[PDB]
Amino acid sequence: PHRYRPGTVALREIRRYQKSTELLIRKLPFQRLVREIAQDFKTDLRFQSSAVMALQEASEAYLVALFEDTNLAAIHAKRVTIMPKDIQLARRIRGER
Amino acid sequence: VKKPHRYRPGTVALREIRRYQKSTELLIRKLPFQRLVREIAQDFKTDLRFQSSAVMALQEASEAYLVALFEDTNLAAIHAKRVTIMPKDIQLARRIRGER
Amino acid sequence: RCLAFHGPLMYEAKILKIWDPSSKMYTSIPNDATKEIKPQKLGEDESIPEEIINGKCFFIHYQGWKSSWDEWVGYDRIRAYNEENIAMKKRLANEAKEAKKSLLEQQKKKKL
Amino acid sequence: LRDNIQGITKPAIRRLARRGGVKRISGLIYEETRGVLKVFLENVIRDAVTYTEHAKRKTVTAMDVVYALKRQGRTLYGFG
Amino acid sequence: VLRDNIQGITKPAIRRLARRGGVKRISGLIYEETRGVLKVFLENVIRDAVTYTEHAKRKTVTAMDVVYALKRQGRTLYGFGG
Amino acid sequence: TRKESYAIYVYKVLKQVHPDTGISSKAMSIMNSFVNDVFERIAGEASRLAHYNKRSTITSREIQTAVRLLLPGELAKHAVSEGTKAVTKYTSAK
Amino acid sequence: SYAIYVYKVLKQVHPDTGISSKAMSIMNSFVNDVFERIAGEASRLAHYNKRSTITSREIQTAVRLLLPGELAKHAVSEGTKAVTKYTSA
Amino acid sequence: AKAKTRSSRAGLQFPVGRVHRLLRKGNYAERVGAGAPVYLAAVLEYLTAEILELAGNAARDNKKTRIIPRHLQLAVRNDEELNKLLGRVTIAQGGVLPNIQSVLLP
Amino acid sequence: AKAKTRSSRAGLQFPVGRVHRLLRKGNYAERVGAGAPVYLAAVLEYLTAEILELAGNAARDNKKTRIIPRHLQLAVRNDEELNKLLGRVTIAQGGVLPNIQSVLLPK
Amino acid sequence: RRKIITSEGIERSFKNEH
DNA sequence: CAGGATGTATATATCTGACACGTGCCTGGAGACTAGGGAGTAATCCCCTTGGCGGTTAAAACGCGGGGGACAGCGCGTACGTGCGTTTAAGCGGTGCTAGAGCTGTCTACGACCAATTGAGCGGCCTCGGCACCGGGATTCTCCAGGGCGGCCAGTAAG
DNA sequence: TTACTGGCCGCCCTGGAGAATCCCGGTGCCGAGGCCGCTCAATTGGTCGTAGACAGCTCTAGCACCGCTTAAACGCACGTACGCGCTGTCCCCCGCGTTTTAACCGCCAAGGGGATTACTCCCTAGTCTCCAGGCACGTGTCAGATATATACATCCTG
Repeated sequence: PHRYRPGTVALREIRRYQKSTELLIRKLPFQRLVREIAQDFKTDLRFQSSAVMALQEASEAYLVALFEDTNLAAIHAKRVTIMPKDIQLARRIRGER
Repeated sequence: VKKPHRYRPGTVALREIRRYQKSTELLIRKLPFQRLVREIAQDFKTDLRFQSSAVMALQEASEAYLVALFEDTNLAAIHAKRVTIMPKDIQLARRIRGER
Repeated sequence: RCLAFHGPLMYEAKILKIWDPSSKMYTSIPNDATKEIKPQKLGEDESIPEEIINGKCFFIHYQGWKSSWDEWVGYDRIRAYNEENIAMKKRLANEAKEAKKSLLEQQKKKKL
Repeated sequence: LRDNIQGITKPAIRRLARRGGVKRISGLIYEETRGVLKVFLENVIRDAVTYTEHAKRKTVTAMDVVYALKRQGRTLYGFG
Repeated sequence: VLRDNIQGITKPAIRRLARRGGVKRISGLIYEETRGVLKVFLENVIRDAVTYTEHAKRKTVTAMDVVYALKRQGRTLYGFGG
Repeated sequence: TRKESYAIYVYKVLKQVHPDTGISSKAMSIMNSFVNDVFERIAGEASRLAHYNKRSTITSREIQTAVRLLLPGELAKHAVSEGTKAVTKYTSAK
Repeated sequence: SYAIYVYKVLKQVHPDTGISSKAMSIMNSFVNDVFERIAGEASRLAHYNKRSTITSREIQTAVRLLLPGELAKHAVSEGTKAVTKYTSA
Repeated sequence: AKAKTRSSRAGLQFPVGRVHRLLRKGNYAERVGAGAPVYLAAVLEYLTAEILELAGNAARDNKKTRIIPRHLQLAVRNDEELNKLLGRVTIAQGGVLPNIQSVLLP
Repeated sequence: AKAKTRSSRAGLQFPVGRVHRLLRKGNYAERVGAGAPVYLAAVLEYLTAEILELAGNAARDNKKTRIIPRHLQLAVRNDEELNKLLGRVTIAQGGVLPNIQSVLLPK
Repeated sequence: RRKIITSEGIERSFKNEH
């Protein structure tokens, strides 16, 4: 059969995403994630369907920045695959710990 | 033969790491610093006069910026599993912060 | 200055004092303003090897070695400082360089 | 709603990091990212609720989340 | 006129910091590199510092000014002036 | 030629919580500049709160919402529990 | 709602290009943020100098702190034109 | 005497008046000088007269006449002199500038 | 009538009056309620009554009576939540909190 | 060890001195 | 190198839901006129930076060995990505319901404002104890030369 | 024939020999702080004007649910690229004397500019009155979304 070598589809998956702006996190599983967090801060909240978006477009970006920083940390450590060591370092160095 | 009793490479620095973190004085030498600040400001506006404290206030911040840099470039140098920090880390630890 | 033949090869040294052993009382430049030389009686605690003491004797300070570590020499060990006397040290030093390497061949034979 | 953080899938994270620029993502990330995202929302919401709880409202509206995000330094644009 | 002062930050003064930072072995290139960073950090603080000084029309850069230029960039300072 | 400060106050509190300890100048001018920092964040926060909700004035509640945002963690639940205990005592004593 | 104002600019700089109803939102949310940063910095700048009133000179100095580099040059070059033109009439 | 708007008198397009009223009510200072808002109106113009410029070119080079929020995210992240002004801010629906580190590429 | 200082009635140590003016002068809002200062002095007086008791208990451990910035820098960085409040602040003459990465230690 | 705070007590004790 | 297979990019055509323009409207802004309070303008003075002088010693520069980490190479084995097949639930489009957002009107409690009053917190003086400093022992820390200890063959005891 | 203990090489922890650092006992030094005028800002007693607290009401927008298509998730298989652990090599930085140097200290000064007042002035806040530009809503062509169907583009795989 025909198969792409490992990695060749990865790059094709990047240029197919870094060129697009559509939301990546699935919406209805996010809505139920925000509600779960709001409970232990206050009960019976009601979110405007806009204010669930404004959270998603924020928490998507936060992560994409974090992943760029971890990719830098891994290219630094001389391996290609990001790992939790890289996540924790890219957060510690930011001081956002 | 003939041994001067030299400490092991590595245990003078740790020693003097334990000596500086405990201490609190200023490290960058005062006067050769002042002649730097006067030289930088001489560029932006000629013929300035610096109040005494205003030079001290800088050095107090300029130190605690670098120390914040090294304590964060070290984490990058530990990361590649090596000990010796290197300019390919201060180039990192400044881009992670986004300050660039 | 002076140079002290220590076993195989000598090293760089400095004349700490100048002493006439027949006088049995040494003259040294004290430590610090310039400290003028003083003629002092030979220390009883101070021990002299004969080679230094037959002819004019002198305690030395080695360069690179600490004063507390610094010790005595004979006079046959001492040839007046000369670039030719520095060369022979280097030839021995080069001869001492592969000396560690020549021994390592047995370690090379030990490992293999 | 016992476990919804398990709802942010493995392909969800994989899709995000693919936008980020990575190539190979090690297995332990897919769990560890959830730990980061969670502790991000617990800070953004806990602020958004407080603005709401102050105005006596019972709805966390977008004009709140934009404010809560602003103090975080992560200013947001497009909503108010 | 002043020239060539950045090399006044003595090479040990770079390690003496780095010790307090917590690094053990320092490569050869760091020294020449760090000056490059510290010089960037001053041209930021000093400038913002000068601008206030120009603003109130006062010639001398007041110690209180530097505390402000820092406060704007994000590195607040405590104890100097207030 | 007067530059008013909190040097009297911080020192008074210090005797309440350490009847022996005394504070040195260069350490005071920190506290004298820490308060002037917090009091510029809290107030500066309950200045945007009132503005956002379009209320013109700044009242105590607007400070609770200002505290519970800045002071992180256990301080938030102790400050506001220390604030109300004051303001309640004040009004009842007026 | 700075949107009518933004459109007037865009239709000037680009007589053909249009703007989506979300960009206006970006700009209406953007101009307000820059205005707040500048006018906020301007207020703090007058307070440090014991001055009571925000004036023409306060905003100019407030700009050179925020806008980086080349923008500081042309903005204050633009601002001075407006005041001189306004003060002309 | 017919009323002439301050914005039109100054030749600008942004509302001098609306900026002026905003400066008063925001409680920035007790008094606002006459020349303060006109100066701030111009500074606001030039910041929109440049972001809308760079984004305007993005439309052409991308062949979509209407500017969509991505065309903003390409106008600012390309230009360094602007990026530092917009360092912390996120733009919704903006995506990211496309790049991949050299080590990744085969 | 006899004058009772407003800082007394609140029981606070910080001055409520001096704050009540600062809120007006700083132009934080067009009007300031009478509840704000009393509430704002307490929070301040609480925090300043926190860093100190911590700093004090750091002083006694270094066998010095007086508080000096080195004690303050130790009182703030050790605590996890005060440090988070003053995350960006840099204390003059402060020194650093002693920390050596475990990888560097000899063996 | 010569310079130590030893971190006696961290969790808040709300003004027992009052 | 040669060549199929693949994916994205590219063209043509078909709808739409959506942004650009029209039109009415009313609310904020422009005209006009002060008023006093903030801001500029002039001596002045003094205290406080910049500047020079010389001793002096703490420290920076410099030199050399070698000890250990930087880095390159390599073997590898497993935790990855890739693809298929199945199976979830996400998204879309409605139906129906109602908390509750937003807005009105009423008017009372609250805060701005002011004159007179007074004591809190200010600057200035002065002092003596907390503490920096130095000295020399006592004590700890580190480095290293000499030193008991399993892993092997050799000759062991022998089925 | 098989079988396997002993001997010699294998090779540590441990004392010492220094250096570094702590202890403590004086020994001045200066600023923490206590005290003293006093003044000017906080306090008190009163009025006035309205911001918002409060109550009621009109509709939006959100929640709940649900049935259908189908795209995304999930699990399994597999094959191989890479993280990593090991070895080896060598260069380069730490350690520690020497040798040079310029920071520092203390000391004097000079004049420069930041900090008061006096004065005087002129500019913006406040207010009243009139109207047209910005806003909201309506609509109506229309550039972009969408479906479908070429034209190369890279990717392997020999």
